[PDB]
Amino acid sequence: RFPFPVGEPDFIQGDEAIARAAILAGCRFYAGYPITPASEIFEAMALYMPLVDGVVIQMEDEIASIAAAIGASWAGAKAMTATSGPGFSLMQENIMTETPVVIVDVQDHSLIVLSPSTVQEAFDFTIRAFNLSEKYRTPVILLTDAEVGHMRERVYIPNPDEIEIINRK
Repeated sequence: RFPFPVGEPDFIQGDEAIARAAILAGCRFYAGYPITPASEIFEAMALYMPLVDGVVIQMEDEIASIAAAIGASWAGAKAMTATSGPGFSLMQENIMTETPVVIVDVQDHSLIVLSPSTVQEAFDFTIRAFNLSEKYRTPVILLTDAEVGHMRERVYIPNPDEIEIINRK
């Protein structure tokens, strides 16, 4: 079923952990532009999404990528987008409404925010971020950096049946 190994350990980087988690969590829509070298997530999603009947939409403008993930979500998809540096602040106003979405930000509010510091946390916090956005019908921010994204660690990648997924009411 899945295009990457599951139900066993693998020695992977933080970005790859994010991608695998997002997909295992049921994400089928991703909108973004390359943000390499700061992140390798676009390319992993470009590879994996077609293999699970999901969608990667490529859009330079940060405003467009978030707006696209919002429309997909309202249309019933588990959706995410990824931005870097200044790009997050451009999304600030789009980010009420009660739309479930995960926004990966690389590098005063009342948003739910998870900030992984290890590869294991990049995995687990990504799953938790989808579960929270569905549970509370709201945007959840996964706040990461290029250091975490490129760290390598051996982590157990669970089988689907081992992972608790919450879906929106």
